[PDB]
Amino acid sequence: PEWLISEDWALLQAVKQLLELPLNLTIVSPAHTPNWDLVSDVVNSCSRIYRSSKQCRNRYENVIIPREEGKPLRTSQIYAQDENATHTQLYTSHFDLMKMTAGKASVLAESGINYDKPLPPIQVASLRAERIA
Amino acid sequence: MTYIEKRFPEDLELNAQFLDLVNYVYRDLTAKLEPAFLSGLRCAQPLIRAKFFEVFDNSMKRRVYERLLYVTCSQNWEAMGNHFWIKQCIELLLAVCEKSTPIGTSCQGAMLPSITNVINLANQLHMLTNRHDKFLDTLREVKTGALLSAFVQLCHISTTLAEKTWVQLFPRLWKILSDRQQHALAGEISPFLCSGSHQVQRDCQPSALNCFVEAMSQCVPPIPIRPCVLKYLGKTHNLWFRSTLMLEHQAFEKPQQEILDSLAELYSLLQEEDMWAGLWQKRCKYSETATAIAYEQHGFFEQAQESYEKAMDKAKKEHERSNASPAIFPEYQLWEDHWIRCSKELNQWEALTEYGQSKGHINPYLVLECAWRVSNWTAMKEALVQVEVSCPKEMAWKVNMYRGYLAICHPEEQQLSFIERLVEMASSLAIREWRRLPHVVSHVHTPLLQAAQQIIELQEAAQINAGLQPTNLGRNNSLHDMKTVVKTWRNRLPIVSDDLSHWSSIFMWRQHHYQGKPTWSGMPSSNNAMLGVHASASAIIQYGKIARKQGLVNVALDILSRIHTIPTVPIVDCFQKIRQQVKCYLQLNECMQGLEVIESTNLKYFTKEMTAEFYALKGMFLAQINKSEEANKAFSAAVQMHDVLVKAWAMWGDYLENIFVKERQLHLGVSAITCYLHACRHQNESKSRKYLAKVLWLLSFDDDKNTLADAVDKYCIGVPPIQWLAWIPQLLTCLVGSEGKLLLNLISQVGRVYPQAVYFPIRTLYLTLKIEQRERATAPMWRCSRIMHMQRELHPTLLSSLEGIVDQMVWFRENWHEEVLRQLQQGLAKCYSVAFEKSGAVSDAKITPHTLNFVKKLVSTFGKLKGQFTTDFDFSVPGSMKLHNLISKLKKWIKILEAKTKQLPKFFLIEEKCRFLSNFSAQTAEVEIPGEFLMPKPTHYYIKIARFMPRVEIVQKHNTAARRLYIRGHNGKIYPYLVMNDACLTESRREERVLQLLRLLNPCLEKRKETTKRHLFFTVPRVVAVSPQMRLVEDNPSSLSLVEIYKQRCAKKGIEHDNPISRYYDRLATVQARGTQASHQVLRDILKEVQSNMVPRSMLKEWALHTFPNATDYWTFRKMFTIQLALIGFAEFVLHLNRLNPEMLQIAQDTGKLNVAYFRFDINDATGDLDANRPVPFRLTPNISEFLTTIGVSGPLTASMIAVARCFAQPNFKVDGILKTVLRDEIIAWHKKTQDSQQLVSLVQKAVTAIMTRLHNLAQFEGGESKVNTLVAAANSLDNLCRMDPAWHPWL
Amino acid sequence: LKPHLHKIVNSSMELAQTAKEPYNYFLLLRALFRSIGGGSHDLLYQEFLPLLPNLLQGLNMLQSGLHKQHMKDLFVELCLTVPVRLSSLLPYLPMLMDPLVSALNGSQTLVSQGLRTLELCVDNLQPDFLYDHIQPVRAELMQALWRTLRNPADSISHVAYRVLGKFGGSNRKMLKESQKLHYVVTEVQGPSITVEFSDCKASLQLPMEKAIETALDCLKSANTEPYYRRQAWEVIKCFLVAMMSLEDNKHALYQLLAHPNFTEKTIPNVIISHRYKAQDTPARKTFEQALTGAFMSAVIKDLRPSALPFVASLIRHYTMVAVAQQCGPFLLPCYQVGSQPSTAMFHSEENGSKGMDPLVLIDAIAICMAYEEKELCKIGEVALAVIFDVASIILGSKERACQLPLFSYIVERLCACCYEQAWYAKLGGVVSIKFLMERLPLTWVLQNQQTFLKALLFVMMDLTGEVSNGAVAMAKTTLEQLLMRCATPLRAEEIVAAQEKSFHHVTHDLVREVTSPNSTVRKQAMHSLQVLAQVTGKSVTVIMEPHKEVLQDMVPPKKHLLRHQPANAQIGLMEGNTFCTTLQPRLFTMDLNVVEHKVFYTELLNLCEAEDSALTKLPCY
Repeated sequence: PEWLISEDWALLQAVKQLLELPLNLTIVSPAHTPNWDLVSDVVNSCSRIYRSSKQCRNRYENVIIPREEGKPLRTSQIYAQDENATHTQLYTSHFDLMKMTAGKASVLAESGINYDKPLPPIQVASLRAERIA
Repeated sequence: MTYIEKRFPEDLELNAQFLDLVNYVYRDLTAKLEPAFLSGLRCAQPLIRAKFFEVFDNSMKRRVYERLLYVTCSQNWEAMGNHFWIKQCIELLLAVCEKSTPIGTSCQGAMLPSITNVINLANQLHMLTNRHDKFLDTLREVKTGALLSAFVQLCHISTTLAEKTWVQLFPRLWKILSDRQQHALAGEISPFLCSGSHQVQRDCQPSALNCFVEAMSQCVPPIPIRPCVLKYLGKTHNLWFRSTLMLEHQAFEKPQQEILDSLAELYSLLQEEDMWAGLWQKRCKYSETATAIAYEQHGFFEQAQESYEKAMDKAKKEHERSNASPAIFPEYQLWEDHWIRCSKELNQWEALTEYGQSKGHINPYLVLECAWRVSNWTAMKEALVQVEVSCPKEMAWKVNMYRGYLAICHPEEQQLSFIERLVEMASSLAIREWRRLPHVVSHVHTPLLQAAQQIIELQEAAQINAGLQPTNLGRNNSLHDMKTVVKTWRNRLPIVSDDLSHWSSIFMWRQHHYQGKPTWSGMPSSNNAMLGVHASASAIIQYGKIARKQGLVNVALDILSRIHTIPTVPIVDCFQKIRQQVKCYLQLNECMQGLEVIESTNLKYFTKEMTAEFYALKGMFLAQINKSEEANKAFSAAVQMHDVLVKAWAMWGDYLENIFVKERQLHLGVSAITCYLHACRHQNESKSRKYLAKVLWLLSFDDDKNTLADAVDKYCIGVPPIQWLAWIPQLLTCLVGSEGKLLLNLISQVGRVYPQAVYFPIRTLYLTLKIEQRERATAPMWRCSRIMHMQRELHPTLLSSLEGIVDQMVWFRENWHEEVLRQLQQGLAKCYSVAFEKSGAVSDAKITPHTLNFVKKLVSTFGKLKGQFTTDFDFSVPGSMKLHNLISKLKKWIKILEAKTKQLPKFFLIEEKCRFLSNFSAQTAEVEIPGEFLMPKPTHYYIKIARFMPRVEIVQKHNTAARRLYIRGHNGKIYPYLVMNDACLTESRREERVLQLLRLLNPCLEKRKETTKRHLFFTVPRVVAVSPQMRLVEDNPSSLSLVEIYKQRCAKKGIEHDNPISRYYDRLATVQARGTQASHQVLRDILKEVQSNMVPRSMLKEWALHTFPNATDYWTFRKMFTIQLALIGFAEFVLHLNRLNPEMLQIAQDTGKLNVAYFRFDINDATGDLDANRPVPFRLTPNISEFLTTIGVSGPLTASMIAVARCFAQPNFKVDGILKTVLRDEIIAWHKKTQDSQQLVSLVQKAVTAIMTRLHNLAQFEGGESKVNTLVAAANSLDNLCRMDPAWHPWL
Repeated sequence: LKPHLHKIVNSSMELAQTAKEPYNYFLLLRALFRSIGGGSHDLLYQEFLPLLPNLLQGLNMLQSGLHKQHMKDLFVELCLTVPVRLSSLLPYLPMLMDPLVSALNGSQTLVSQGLRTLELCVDNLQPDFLYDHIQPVRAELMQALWRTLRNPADSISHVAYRVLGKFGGSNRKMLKESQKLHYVVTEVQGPSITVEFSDCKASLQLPMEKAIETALDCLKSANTEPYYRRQAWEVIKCFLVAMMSLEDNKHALYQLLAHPNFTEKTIPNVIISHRYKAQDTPARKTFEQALTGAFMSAVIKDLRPSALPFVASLIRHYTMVAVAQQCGPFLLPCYQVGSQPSTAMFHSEENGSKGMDPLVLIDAIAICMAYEEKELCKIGEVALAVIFDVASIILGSKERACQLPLFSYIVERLCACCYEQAWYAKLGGVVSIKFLMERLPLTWVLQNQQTFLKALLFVMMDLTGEVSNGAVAMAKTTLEQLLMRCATPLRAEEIVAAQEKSFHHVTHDLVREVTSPNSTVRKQAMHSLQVLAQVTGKSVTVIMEPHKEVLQDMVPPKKHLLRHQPANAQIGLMEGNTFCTTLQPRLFTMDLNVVEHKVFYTELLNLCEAEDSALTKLPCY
């Protein structure tokens, strides 16, 4: 469990696909019933460790809601400010880990075989029939 | 309400109706009673349902738009999750119709005409007419509201009707909504789909959302849906293929990359790796990714892993200087995801576990899978606890199993008492996801079926440990519980197609108990330690055995290196180790190491049988290197030591033949023949066609004094006749030719045991020779007659039944109308082919002498009085001067007869005009289904004839009419056979020849992985011929040729299917008339204009879309269509076959299988040059490509062609022997047509060496993509297409 | 019970074929297997072993065929559950496998039974042997194993999943026969119903292809609750009064049907036939399905009161449409005097009848006859009478109404039911032959005399296996009456000519069938002449005299080497010779001196005198 910044932006955008700031300010005029499974699904596109649906909601309702309210930089504005440096730093570190990991015959005579002289198959075939006899 | 529903599901009548009365209280807030009111809408008693509907219907405006908003936004469907709530939506909207208007129907064409309508087309009676008018008067009182009331109710009892109604309803009323309303409605729809209320509905199979999302897609003004949500809906609501198909559509036409990411993930989820690979090769930023994917897509995971590692470091150098470029992240995630995957296939389990638990950014899921494979249980337990908290997905079934693994192989001490619930819980959970997967089983289903093998192993694994417990240890019953389960494991293995990672899962898990087993026996006369170590030794050898078969030799050596660690192995198992080790080196200065193990091992001890196999390996290994004379004695000692080892005999023969092909030493040839036949003797059925093919091949070198044939005759005893059944046509070509009297002693033995297998071929040959002779008894005819003579003495009843069947066959020949029309179709096709050859020159051209004979022969059969006086007049001379004028005459007469034959009967009963077939029955004679013996199937699996179905349907085949008679096998199945009658026996025999090859190559595909992993096979139809002319072909109905698809939609259009060819030539003539020769550009112009005016690019896609409305059916048909076309495309090129005309390709609608209508080798008439170098190597064409362009052509087709090409390139599969034997017969046929000796060898040998040139050339793998990518690009490139024959329909 | 245990089973199987109600015979075996199975397994098991080949081959044949659902369910149950343990059953295992795939489909208790037998067979047969025996059926067996996972019953799924796991890799092995896909062949709009909203007065056309089929399926179902049965009837009814165009009334209709000419002029001699029916277009397929729904809704109680007066009045309508379309007054061009049975008389997508053809009614009547539930024959028999009654009234005479081209289709279509493989479909044909014969004018029956004769003989010939729930026994009676109805001596010249010609043809067919290998048809052909010999005063040989040309090349067997024909035919040749010669006028005096008679006479002699097994046991024998 390591927290990120771009994942917060993914949370924001995912929520923007359904309800509003106070999640169900009124669940909007109609009943749209926020779907935290979908929000967890989209955010995982930018992650290597699953953000379970239950925990995904908590992060939005715990830190994002206060941080988005603000009245620290807004979540939209930190993401632009960060220049995605953290995410690049993440994969650069991972690449090193993978590279560092990436760094790591007398028996024949006793059997009646005159191994010195090959026997043409015609003789061997004929020899085979004799044993049958 | 909450308690009453669950506890007492049979007494809600009192309550349900009560809440209806509460409608008054709501107005006079108790809003929390919605979840009971909704449960009252569904109920089961119809009377209550209507009572609850009226309040629901009352509570909203009677407007289509308003109700659509209510169902989407206003209403909440959570309360009735288990229900298919769309039924209410259908009921809601259908209640807004005009219930008063009298019933009607727009489709006036289908209405039954009124009694008096005939007039407009220009006493007992009066009481009847007066009485009837009353009945009609009652009908006039029926109002449309009557149907809707009954219609709506009928949906509630049948989901299937409800599901099909909404998909057919919403798009229809979506049109009604004004463009303004549709705009707003589309705005609410997107949030509605992703709402959390549907979350409850994921599990139920026909999910309400699944039917809803399917319905919208048909809306003519497309509804925009985010690709992100589309992936989600496809993942959860078993809507997989509609999402990908819908995603593909916009991806094709249309920040424009989010679509690809969502599409890419779905393909990975569907496990359509070949299709997934094609997508990423198109969009991958780095050239490294394409090289990595292409390597990984086929195997060679050693190369793919490195190609990823190359990309990462080069990308790493980019980061320090450049920014993130957000769009690149999905690419980086690809390498990490797939570098891990390739690591698993490489058995690098230790590194992965160490990598997964790095200092930071831990990967508990990765640690989970790999930690237990190594003995690092302590890491396993840590990983499991921290993933259980976030066990997020289907993995729940996977997580539950790993609890058992920890439960069994406890870090300190196991319990294995509560595992039963664990395995049962995992098994139930695994099935839960299976319900969430598509209808047709495909690669996405593999993990569950792949897992089911290992989930059970956990349960009986617990039985292993339970016995090891001292409470029940040592007991005979428990000991025999240990023995049998171990024996069961030894015979229950996955298939080669399974990824080596899973193969590790089965065996690594089995390894733990094969190590726990020795411990208990280590405490006593306990030989069970020997059994346990034997299991691990064999299990590890078997696990490493596939790693070689997969091509990952290097890892295979490592796995076989593990067994050295074990203190002791049964000597038999160690023999497998060296045999698997020597085989590993054989597949790849490597000689020294291979020669080191072979010489070092077996210092002084082994038994006779195992010594021979060992010494046998020496010769084949020696033969590879230059030193060969020592190989001969190595074989001689090996073969004669055991004398019954097929490998020694067969491999020894290869050496003799390999030498004998050069220097033509006769005495060596008999050495090769003797070895091969002896090898096939012990071996039964398959794995002998490769050896037999040589025997027949080497038999062509035989001199006038048939020494080799004498060698064949002497040593063809013992070899059971079953093995010969695959080579009946080849034998007959030998029997008819010289020295047949020597082989006649053999065929009589094959016929003596399989009379139906040889009689039909032999009957065709003898009757074929007779007609050949009668054109102008000979020994070959006498030879054939002698076989039948004796073959009639035995099984006289069976032969009479066969001849009786064939005798009745003559009644199936088409009548004169179809017969002549067949001549016209044949004549027109030849004229077009001749016409194209005369193109560039004067477009008027002249009628060729061959064309005159056909027309001159046409009037002979024609010269029906009304037609007769016109045809002879119209054909005043058999073609006057102009070829291209003649085709106009034929086309006019094509339409005249085509309509004439349209009124001909489609039925005629067997009992009519032929009695024997109808009177035939099972007790009459045991006769196998026609064409049953075409391939010597090892198992019994033979279906007798039981009844010729009394009804035969007359059908059209590309350019002819054929009678389709349905057979009923003894098993009860109905086998539809199609009685093909055709002249030109020489051509027909050739057509069967290539089919024999494709049937001989099919077993080749199964053995290897990269081909079996894609379900590659040639789907060759079963064709057996009983005449010089007619034959029986196993035709499955619903199979319609590609050209017929063009005609079907062309007929719907206002054009004729032959317009393109006519426009191509006349347009060519206009430019040609001016004085300028046909340039390349003008060829492009006519093709481009035709493709944009008369044959639209999306012709085939349109037909498939309408013919496969269900999403899951369209994709699988397309996937199977693409795979089959790959084999057809490869075969048409590598085998140098005749071009694939549109009428030749037979598409099977039911399954998607493609079988080409009678391919044949493209051999130059003058010489056996085998020229098959037309502009495009194989038919790809726009419309077929349009079906698949962006991904299907790139990923599946290119991968499929490469996989097949690599499979045949294997030296183990003696395709050289297969091709040489079949082609030799083909060359003989060519020589007779054009008008013996070693000169035959030059033609066949040069021909085969030409085929293998293409096979290896397009099979070899370079540091990147294979040579196939170039030709497929050349196959569809407009430059090559425009240069092809117009009759080929390159536009099509 | 060890003694005469074979008689119980051997007789039970053979009797079940001929008996009218075989269900008791097979239920007897099911009772036997349960009692012997697990209760007495010392001698009976050994005594059962000789029965296995024929019994399993028998039971395998029955399930392979198609019978009533409850009948089929029993059959697959009997093929499994035989009182033979794992061993001693392997040699006949392939015969058992075909039931196994059937068991995995169908009733839940059968699915569990199929898995139960498959489960044990998996463990005890070692994978390589079992898989080989699964190869012939693996294409459909595995697809059944995959499907049963989705089944709701948890016990079924878990067991099905477990066995798939036991199938280590074979469970996912590539299939030579891919899963069959569902494809729509016709690219046309099916039947639809106009629907209009108040929204800008725009209208839709909701397709009825599923609703009509779904409504019909409800009527077919034996456990649908009465409310939905009524709704299913309403959907079918409301649809028929939609496709049926109501564009006539009283004066307009009466004048057309009161016209001269069509009541006096010779009715056109046009022959209809479904041989030329291009294909059941979705409208016609739905229309036929809609009608059979109406017919069924009439038979079932609690719906007849509002259905029978409807279907009865509807059948009168279609015949009035058919007559008005193919009778004297106007008739469509497809029914003109010299026309041919073109496709213009059937609904079609390119050259149909520009409007649904009335003949779809006959298709609905025929399908009702072939429906497994034989109670539908009674309602269908009502329709045939009704159309005949309306035709007789409208055309002014019985024999005239029978000359109508419509009845040429009725004879052809209903007779076609005798060529279906299901016994109930065949029985529907034979019943139709009996009804038409007994309710239609004698001369017309003579016109279609041979057509019925050939169809009846086929039913008897076809059902030599498991015969029926009493079909051939019904066929033989109907065939006997057919000859009696036609051959009975009368008196006008027209009728006399037809009887003389019709009698000439029938005897030609019967004589031809004297030597036929099929015992059932052969004996009846032998017996059918006897009834003719009694119906008329003509002696049997006088009846067979004109058609000597047929049997001419067999009574004297023409030395057709008497081994190139099977045992069954040899019986026919010998039996036909016996019957031909035994007649006191003794056609074809088999003189020994003449060639190919001494040969035949000697051959049958040596055949009789053959004592030892070897001489008696020839390759044919």
